[PDB]
Amino acid sequence: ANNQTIAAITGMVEMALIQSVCTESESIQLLDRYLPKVPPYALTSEYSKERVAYVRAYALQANLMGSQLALSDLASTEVKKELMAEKRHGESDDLRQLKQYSGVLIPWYNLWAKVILGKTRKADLESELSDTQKESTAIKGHSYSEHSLSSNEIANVWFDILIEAGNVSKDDVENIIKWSQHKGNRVFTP
Amino acid sequence: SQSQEAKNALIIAQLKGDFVAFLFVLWKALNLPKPTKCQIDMARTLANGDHKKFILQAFRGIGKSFITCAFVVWVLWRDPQLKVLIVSASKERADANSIFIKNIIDLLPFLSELKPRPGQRDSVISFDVGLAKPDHSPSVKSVGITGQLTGSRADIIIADDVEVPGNSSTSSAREKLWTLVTEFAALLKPLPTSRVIYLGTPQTEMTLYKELEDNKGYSTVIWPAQYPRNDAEALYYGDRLAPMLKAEYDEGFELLRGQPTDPVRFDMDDLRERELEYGKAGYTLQFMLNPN
Amino acid sequence: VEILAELCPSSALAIISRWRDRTFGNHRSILAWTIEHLVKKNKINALDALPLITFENDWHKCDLLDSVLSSCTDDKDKIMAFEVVYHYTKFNVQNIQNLKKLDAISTSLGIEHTELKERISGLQH
Amino acid sequence: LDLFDEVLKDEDGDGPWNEKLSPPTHVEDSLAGYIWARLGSPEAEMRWQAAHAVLALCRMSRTCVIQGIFQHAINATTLPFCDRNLPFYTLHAQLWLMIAAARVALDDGKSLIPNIGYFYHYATTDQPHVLIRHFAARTLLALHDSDLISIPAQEENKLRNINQSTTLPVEDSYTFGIDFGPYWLKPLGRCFGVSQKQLEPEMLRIIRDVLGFKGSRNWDEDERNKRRYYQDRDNHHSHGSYPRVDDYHFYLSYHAMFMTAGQLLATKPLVGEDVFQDWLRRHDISRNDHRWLADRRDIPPKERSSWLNSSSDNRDEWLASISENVFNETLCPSPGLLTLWGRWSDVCSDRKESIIVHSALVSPERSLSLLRALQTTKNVYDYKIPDAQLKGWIKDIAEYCGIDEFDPWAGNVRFPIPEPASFIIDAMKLTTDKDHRVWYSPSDVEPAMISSIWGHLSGKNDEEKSHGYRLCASIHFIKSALETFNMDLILEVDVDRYSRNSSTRLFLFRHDGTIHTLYGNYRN
Ligand SMILES: Nc1ncnc2c1ncn2[C@@H]1O[C@H](COP(=O)(O)OP(=O)(O)OP(=O)(O)O)[C@@H](O)[C@H]1O
Ligand SMILES: [Mg+2]
Repeated sequence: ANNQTIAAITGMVEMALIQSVCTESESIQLLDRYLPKVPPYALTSEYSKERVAYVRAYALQANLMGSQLALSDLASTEVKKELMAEKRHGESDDLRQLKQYSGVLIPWYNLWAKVILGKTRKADLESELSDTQKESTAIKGHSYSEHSLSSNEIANVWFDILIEAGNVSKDDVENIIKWSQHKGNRVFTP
Repeated sequence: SQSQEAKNALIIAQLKGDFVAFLFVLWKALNLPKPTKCQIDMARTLANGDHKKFILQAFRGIGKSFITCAFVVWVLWRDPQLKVLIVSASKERADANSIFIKNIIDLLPFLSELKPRPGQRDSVISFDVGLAKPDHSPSVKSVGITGQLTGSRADIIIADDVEVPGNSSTSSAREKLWTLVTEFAALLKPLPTSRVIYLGTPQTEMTLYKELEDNKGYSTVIWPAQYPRNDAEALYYGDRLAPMLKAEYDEGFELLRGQPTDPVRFDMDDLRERELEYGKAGYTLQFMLNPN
Repeated sequence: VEILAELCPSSALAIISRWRDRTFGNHRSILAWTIEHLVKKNKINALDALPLITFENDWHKCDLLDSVLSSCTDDKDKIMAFEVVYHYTKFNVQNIQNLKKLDAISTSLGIEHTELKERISGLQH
Repeated sequence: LDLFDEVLKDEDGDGPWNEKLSPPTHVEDSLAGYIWARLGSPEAEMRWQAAHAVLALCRMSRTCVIQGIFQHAINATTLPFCDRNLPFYTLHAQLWLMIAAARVALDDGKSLIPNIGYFYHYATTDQPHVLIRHFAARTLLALHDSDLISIPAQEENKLRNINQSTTLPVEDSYTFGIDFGPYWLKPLGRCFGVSQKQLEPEMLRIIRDVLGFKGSRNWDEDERNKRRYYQDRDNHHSHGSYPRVDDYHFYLSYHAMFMTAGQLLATKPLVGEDVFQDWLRRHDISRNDHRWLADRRDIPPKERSSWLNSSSDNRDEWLASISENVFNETLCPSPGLLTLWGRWSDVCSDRKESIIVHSALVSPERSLSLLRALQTTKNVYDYKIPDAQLKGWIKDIAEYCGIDEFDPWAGNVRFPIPEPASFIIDAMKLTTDKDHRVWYSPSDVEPAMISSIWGHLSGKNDEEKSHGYRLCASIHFIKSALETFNMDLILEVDVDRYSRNSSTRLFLFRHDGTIHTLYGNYRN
């Protein structure tokens, strides 16, 4: 567990992109060499160390190919067949796990990747953000536990989006501080 | 002269042809206000003979017992030879149900014909209607879940909210109750017209109303207290929600959000104090029927 | 628990009573430890301590009964003590070494429980 | 000990030292205070254990501890034996103290004499609480009947009629919920033709002014609920059932209802020959002879040999291969004795057996037809051998239960266990003890019949274990009964088996000492 290869490769690719050292074909070849084709286990365990790296890597590979990442891309065979059914009242627990622990992050990392590639910029950021905060919450459902990790994750990706966009201001960060005050919006000390 | 006789004949045919008119007549006789929309839908759904293995779920206080009593008295008013079994949680409830049945029989004019003939066995536990022949099994039997189930065969079985905190708090209690519920089916007679009905409200994370559906093949319908409160709560039931509620909520889905389904009896401020009596988990369990 | 009980009895009985309101230590058998240690150090009478076995704990009932038999000379009291211990021991399972001790004490008192004979013979294997 | 002063906060322990925490001087006062604080516990089983402790003390000469308990009861002391931050249930402690005293007074009540002035304070009609009056009067009359005291005749006549409806010639947000109102207040008001909305204003007065609570109805007004001491819905209830654990709102409403009821006897005539007693006995102990259910429990009977020896067999075949042998054990527990009625289960780690027995009387010639008639059937659940010509003989166990159903020492037993119908007891001149355990003839030394019942009260997340009830009789008695009723005996047994992770027969007994079946005959 905690095989660090995906995080190091992703960091190398991000650094190469931001300095314009490489072409996108080289990046596609390199990511294609390393991303698994069958989805790996960590996407449905909330305490597996690897999960965020895979979510970031798949989102970046999807946006490099001009797509946008969707839940059906990360899904295994059984839950893909479930997502091709219609007359269902039921919903499997190993589907609700993938929605709860991975699904809420898909709207955010798409915007992050779009800002990284220069496809979305400062002049129209807020309309995306206010939309994205809605689009996540509709997926979110009942967080009956106070021990959810997801708020701590969302704060990090939000701050990274601001810092990467450029020309930040004090009020922008104060918005994150204000969002942290509601119940369940827990942010940890590191 | 003749006009009133024609009126009497038409009315006495019509009441045997329409459950909802019978409810209106009975509730005028009881000096109660007019039945609400959800009550009409519940009675109409109950009256349809095509549901053979059927469960109805509704929030607390809606009217289940009165509807059940009016149903069984109307059923024997239309066919006095039927065998009906009523199962309840405890002795007190069974006695209350049987007494209320006798009160309905004596209250209305024409139902007085159903009074029993000498050789009555007019007991509080079981009794015959007068038009029934002398026979082994009684017309109506009322019993608690721990009582004497053995010794008869039934055509119609009604369960009146058997699962209770007083009888499901321990592993032994749940196992015993599970055996008793999964043993009723041998009592039913094998004619094509026989049917069984459950009415109740879930009390715990495990509920037998879900076990009968997931394995034994029953079919269930749900009436929540208010229209769905968010999108993910709405996504919990699409086949299960009552057709009127789903038919409305497909269209006005933004304005209907969280609105009370029966404002004639239960306004928002009367539902709020329930959410002050109990935590949000309890309110969601008993009024939204969504166990977390 | 033993040192606190030994240092001042009247204070200990109040303190362990407030602990049970706070649910501090409800998974242990505090009352049995306190009462038996106070009996051993001769600070409380055994006939006062014997009726407390109606509270369900890990009691050593034969030691309490032996402390009663060794202390009081009245023929009434030991008969009553045997009756109380036997009744509140009757309904849950025991090993033979307890039943034979109770039988011996019954022979010393002058009573012959055929019930006890049968219930000990049924386990003699 | 002062090294800790830099880390000790408030809300560590009881807080800083204050003189109100000082213990009593003598040890026996502290022991009495422990028992007094356990009588007031919010969990019912602890209250029954403390009641048994008081009953055990009173059967000895333990004067000092008993006098300490009554002194605590008089002064209504709370704090040195209770937490400073949690509310204390005084009236529960006093009610269970009355319940204990009323049982002490039946057998040998002399220990209650030096504190007699306690009970005289409550057995008067200017005390509005119904149940405490009831049990105080029951204690005083029981001491009067034993010739330990003497009561003047008009005072006796007042005590014996304490809850008679003598007066025949005559805004707040607190709400009573979805279950307490309709199932607890409405049957009380139905005795006087009054709806519960008409009787809420007296209840609110009693809560706000006498009991002294002045908050709101919210679920987090109870400290034990806020700190999450209750668990797995022990405090939930419905349809008139009692809870296992009493939370604060239930305590307040429970005592306010009995204080409300006392005012209506003083102001308003009742509607029908007495309806009030049939309401009140819903809230009383289970037995009419004032004994407890704990007196009825017996130890389990000796095991059937087929069970011990068949325990080693492999399981799948054992669920399907019931031998005939077991039925010979079911009819005859022991030589000279036969099982007349019974229904029980026997449990091990992997298997369980269930056994049912029935008996009835049938006309001597017609019995030979009925033996063939009963066995030639499609089914055995669609007909029943009856109970109190084919004629019933035994009356079956009662279903109703009282508030001592939560006593741990009574193993969930029920008192009227089966017995012969009245005409058998009359015609055969039988006599019995105070708990109907053993029955005797007017002519023989050996017992006619013996009845017994056994079991346990199940805790949470725990296994089931063996329980049941049985009635048995000697062969000489049933022979004499058959020769004087002039009848033949038909009886039937079921045996059934289940797994943990039916075989049915009938026998006909005739007075020349023979047992007959469809397939063969058997003799002693
Ligand atoms: N439309 C109505 N208007 C006014 N009162 C009504 C109406 N319908 C029923 N009631 C009364 O309200 C109560 C509702 O009936 P009831 O208590 O039997 O309901 P329930 O569904 O069985 O309850 P619960 O879930 O509490 O067991 C009855 O006392 C009835 O008389
Ligand atoms: Mg009801």
